[PDB]
Amino acid sequence: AFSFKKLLDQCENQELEAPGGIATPPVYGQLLALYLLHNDMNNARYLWKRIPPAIKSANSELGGIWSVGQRIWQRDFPGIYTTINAHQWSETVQPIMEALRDATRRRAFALVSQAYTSIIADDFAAFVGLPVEEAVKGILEQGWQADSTTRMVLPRKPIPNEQQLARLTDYVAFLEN
Amino acid sequence: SVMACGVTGSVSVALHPLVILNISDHWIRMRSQEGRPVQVIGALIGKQEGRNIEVMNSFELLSHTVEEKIIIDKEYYYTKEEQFKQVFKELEFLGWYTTGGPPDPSDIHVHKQVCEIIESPLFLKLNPMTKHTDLPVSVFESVIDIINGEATMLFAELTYTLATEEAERIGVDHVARMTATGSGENSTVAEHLIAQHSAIKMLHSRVKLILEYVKASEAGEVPFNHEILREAYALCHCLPVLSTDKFKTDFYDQCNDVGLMAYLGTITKTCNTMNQFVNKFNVLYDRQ
Amino acid sequence: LVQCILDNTIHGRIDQVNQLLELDHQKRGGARYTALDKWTNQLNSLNQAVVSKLA
Amino acid sequence: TQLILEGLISARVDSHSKILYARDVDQRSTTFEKSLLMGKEFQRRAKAMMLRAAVLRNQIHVK
Amino acid sequence: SIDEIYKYDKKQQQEILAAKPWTKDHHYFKYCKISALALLKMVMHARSGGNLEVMGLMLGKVDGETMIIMDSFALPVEGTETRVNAQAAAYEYMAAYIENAKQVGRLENAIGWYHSHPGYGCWLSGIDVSTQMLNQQFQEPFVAVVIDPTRTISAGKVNLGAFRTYPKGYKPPDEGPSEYQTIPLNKIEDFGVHCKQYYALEVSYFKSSLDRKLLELLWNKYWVNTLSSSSLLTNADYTTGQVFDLSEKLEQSEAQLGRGSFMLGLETHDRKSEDKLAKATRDSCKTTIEAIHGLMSQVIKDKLFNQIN
Amino acid sequence: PYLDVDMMDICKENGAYDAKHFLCYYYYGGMIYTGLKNFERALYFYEQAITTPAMAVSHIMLESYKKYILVSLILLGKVQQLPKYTSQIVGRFIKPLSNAYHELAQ
Amino acid sequence: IIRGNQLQEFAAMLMPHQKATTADGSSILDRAVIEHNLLSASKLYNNITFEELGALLEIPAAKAEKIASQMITEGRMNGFIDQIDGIVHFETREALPTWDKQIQSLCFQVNNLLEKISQTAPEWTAQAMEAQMAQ
Amino acid sequence: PSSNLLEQFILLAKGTSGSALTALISQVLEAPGVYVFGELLELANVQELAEGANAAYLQLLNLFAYGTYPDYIANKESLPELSTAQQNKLKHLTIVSLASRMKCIPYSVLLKDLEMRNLRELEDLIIEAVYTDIIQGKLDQRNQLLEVDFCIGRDIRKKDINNIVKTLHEWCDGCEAVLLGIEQQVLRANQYKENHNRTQQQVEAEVTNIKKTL
Amino acid sequence: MLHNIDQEMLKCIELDERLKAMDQEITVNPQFVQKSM
Ligand SMILES: [Zn+2]
Repeated sequence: AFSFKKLLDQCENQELEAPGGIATPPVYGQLLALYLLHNDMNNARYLWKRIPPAIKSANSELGGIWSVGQRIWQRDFPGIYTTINAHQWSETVQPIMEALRDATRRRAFALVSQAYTSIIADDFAAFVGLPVEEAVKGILEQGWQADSTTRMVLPRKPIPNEQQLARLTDYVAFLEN
Repeated sequence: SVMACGVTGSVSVALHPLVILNISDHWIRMRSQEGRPVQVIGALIGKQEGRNIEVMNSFELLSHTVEEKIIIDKEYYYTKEEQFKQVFKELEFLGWYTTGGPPDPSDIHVHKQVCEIIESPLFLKLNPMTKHTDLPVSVFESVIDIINGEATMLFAELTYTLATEEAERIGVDHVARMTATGSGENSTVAEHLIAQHSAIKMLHSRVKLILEYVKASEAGEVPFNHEILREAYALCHCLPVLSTDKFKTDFYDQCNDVGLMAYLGTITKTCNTMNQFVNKFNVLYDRQ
Repeated sequence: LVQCILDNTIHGRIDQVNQLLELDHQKRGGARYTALDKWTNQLNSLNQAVVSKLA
Repeated sequence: TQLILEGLISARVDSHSKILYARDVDQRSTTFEKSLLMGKEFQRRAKAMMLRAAVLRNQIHVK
Repeated sequence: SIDEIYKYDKKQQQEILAAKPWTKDHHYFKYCKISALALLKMVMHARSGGNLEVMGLMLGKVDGETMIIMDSFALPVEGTETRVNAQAAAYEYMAAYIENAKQVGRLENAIGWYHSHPGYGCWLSGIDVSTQMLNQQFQEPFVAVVIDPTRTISAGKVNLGAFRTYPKGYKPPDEGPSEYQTIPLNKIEDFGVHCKQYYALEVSYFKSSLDRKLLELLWNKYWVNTLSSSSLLTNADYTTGQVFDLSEKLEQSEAQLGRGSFMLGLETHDRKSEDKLAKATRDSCKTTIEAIHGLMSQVIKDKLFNQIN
Repeated sequence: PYLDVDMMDICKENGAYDAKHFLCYYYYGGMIYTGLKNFERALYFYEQAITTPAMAVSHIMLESYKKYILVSLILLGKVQQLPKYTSQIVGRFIKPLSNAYHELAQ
Repeated sequence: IIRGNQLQEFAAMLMPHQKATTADGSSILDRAVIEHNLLSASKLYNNITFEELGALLEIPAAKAEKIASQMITEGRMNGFIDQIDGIVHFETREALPTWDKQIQSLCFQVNNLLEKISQTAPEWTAQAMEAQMAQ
Repeated sequence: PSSNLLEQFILLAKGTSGSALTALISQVLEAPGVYVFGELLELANVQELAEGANAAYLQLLNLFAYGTYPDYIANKESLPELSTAQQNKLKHLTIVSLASRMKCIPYSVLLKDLEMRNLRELEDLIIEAVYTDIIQGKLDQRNQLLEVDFCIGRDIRKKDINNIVKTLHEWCDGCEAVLLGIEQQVLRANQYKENHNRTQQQVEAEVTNIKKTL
Repeated sequence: MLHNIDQEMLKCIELDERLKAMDQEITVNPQFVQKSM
């Protein structure tokens, strides 16, 4: 995460300092995939609109990443997972693509835990993009409740003294003057 | 040596904050008038009931230095006594006060004159140049001891208390609250923090005494003072006052409430500065 | 019970589903925060109006 | 629902079991929320008035 | 220099008394500085036996627009003023005290009079207005100080109101503090009738040596126990009353400001309305800093005792 | 970064600072904030742009007013009333002009 | 807390039965015993259930709740009764009064200890004076 | 009168011992009032018993001084059989240790650490302990918690002294840290006052310079 | 929430300091001084 943020900052700086005004295709791909990782859909869409069509035509991987981003925008998790695992990502894109996969998994897990008191097993499996039974065992080891008769899943929803004293002193000093 | 050894207090002395304030005012004004902290001399008045002496008020006496001796204007003292008779009669003369450190061979003569005036005078000395946290006020009585075959008057320290009323308590508490406030605002939290600093120091000194006693008991002393060290250990086990979710709930509840009140106070101060800025700006360039 | 609550004699309310009478204990004894909040908003809006008019 | 929209009923409609629950909100939670909103608005208006002094001290206007 | 104010310059006082700058301006004297000694003595006299109506003289000096009170003392009152005024054997006592002080050191002369108002507020009644007007005739300057012993318990603190009268016929140009005080039904009538015939001075206490002495003594003997809960301010009658009073003061300020926008060229309104805004803000700030100090002592002690180790 | 900071000192540009630049800056900043889904700051910038005292009509000003209407509809669900701190002929001529956005708001 | 064994001697003493002219109100002896038992419960028990309170008082839960309500009505026992859960909340001193008294008791016990060492061991006081003078 | 009886037993132990000393220990453990046994442990005759053949009574006394009820239950064979008073006193000591360690005692801990099968018996023992001025506190039956405001301490002769010294040192270090923190804040307040003062004479100097200019 | 309140504080304190700085700058203006003198 922290390394990904540093890489995103470096790529943004490189884009801002591009000599000919056009960054290398690896930099653009890293920028787009890292924007997808942080769920920053607006920035990813604007960057895709900024990219000239020449790069898109010469690099179908960029088009695949944009299709994955569009799937993320529509939030169709089964389609998102299918599209991510369908296109081969280069050595500079595969690890960050898997990080995006993990982030999507965690996001869907949290959304199901929060919004869904009860959810169908098939619906949960589609949301997590994983088969039903091992998802059931994974949520059972997660301390959740599952009903086998109705195939319903019941998720379980889950300043130091020095800083204070400095704030208290700033209370008096502001009011002292 | 003008101090008696092995002599215990025979009477109980009660002192009021008014006497301390009068002594302080006399010392401060005499310092301001004549440079160095010139020694002051005054008199003590109040009510005496048998062996219970209550010093409620104090006033000043005129003194002159002749032949390197302080001569109290006892005629002035009697004139002012009759003057006080016109305002308060229940108050009777009890003794005299002065400022300084340990008794000097000049206060003995003054106390001799005051004992020549009345039956049993009280001697009080205040130390305005003290450095410890204790009260620099001591009350001494007149005792006659046979030193080298000659009767020499000595001073015996009295274990005096400090008595006050509800009225004086409230008034002095108000004056303390005023001293919290500064000129515009000279020092407001400084006195507050020193006030808690003294309280923590008082408790810190008590902990040192207990810690030293345990260390001595480990080597010598009584191997076990019984109910004391047993209880001392119990108070080290009661030291971590266990807090539950509700207490931290309420503690954070109180902090947020007044913290919001503190935020409101800052906003009120800020808008007044903005209002002053707007008023000055409307005259700087703007018309109407 | 309904008649008593209508007469303001009872500081409580009725849960008919469970055959229940729940009384508001009102043990907080506050309502000072309500006065503080009204004082806060009225004068801050007063300050905003004054600043806008003076500028 | 219409009465709640207009007011003077102070209620919540639990349409699951069809039970009408009265609303009794704590004053402090509402007070803190709107006090924070006031402070944000006060800061925003502080910025705006602060901005206004810029165009007048530096004589900024449409010619 | 903390002790500089204690220096008495007789020639300088004579020069000021010969100059009489107060004759050039009826609002000349604006500040009243009171020694911790004089405050304590006047509050102690005022408290006396519960709620006694008593009075005395104040010794001090003048410095620019500031009146300085250094000391105070009382006068004999046989049979609780059985004669006219609270004086009886007053002249004799006063002169004796003056000469005695001149000898023992005190060279400060009469600067004013103080008296107490047990549980009715700090203000000047018709009698006190006439007294301070006569105190503006003889003894050119003079200031009327009013104390509240029963409000030192009720309000908890209470200020020692310092006042000066306007000469007969003279109108305050615009002076309007709009300060609210709770006055009993049998006293509010007279209060409202003579309230504009005088003005209030700003009372201030130079951080000297007598003041910090008392603060130490109390917090080293009686207030040495800094527990007592931590907030007697929790009882929401004093803060809430100050909060409600602050709300009313600014509400009236807006009502005057709204009506003052139609009148173009009313300078008096501007000064007074801004004066109200300033005074109201300070009252809130002083209340705010008091509560902040309350929690600061709370936090340091509470954090220590509970989870030190 | 540089838009999240309040910049309360306008430069005269030695008298060459035309308030057209002020209007352009506020309109473009509001558009940028709208692009980043920061509707509150976009609405604030649009409101500040509207309140600029101008004696003539400009297309940038009209577009700022229209975007203000759109952002007010998005965020608060209604058109926020223009302050009595006010402006000049700007509002007087815009209100007739931007009638379609007022119909959309209605 | 009062058991049923002190009843006999007091009843014998009263008026070879009960004081005044008998009692027959379940004995005034037992009325006072139950009242003082509920007082002692209010001293310790922050809250109590109906069955456990009845077992403590050796009476049916209905009798216990009725007597508790009667005592609360007369102002002799503070608290309130919830009939759903069967829990009578005798006393709840928020969080500040409980904390203040504990600190005050802690400080008082510190002062009691310090006095005990000074009195029972004057040599410690001499050692304390020597220790404070050395540092 | 517990202290006087304990002192009398101490004086007697300086002389008669052996079988008589075991009888005295049994009387101590059976007589109510003695909540502290550190006075007896330091007597030289206790050490004589330590080198003496008899050790069951000495182990019982050692467990009463340091151990708790579960230790006695585990040592039910090596210790002399207790009476009702001895068992009640040991349970009181265990509750005292629990309260001293942690103030709000859940009922589960009380049932587990004291072999309490019936909660009514637990209530009876708790009220008996409180009424004999051993522990002061309040009971929360709805939450099944035992809030203890104050409790007595235990014996300290051999190994707890180091913990006490460590606890005292931590308290001393904590007090010094707060004292240093208060001093730093006071210095900061003085600096703010100086900065506020420094801003002041600059204004008057700015004012006076213009007055001289005009 | 306490941290957020303290964060708004530091913005207000800095805002007040900037307001005071301008007010001092206003006092430097001769026009205010000419009316004052
Ligand atoms: Zn009067």
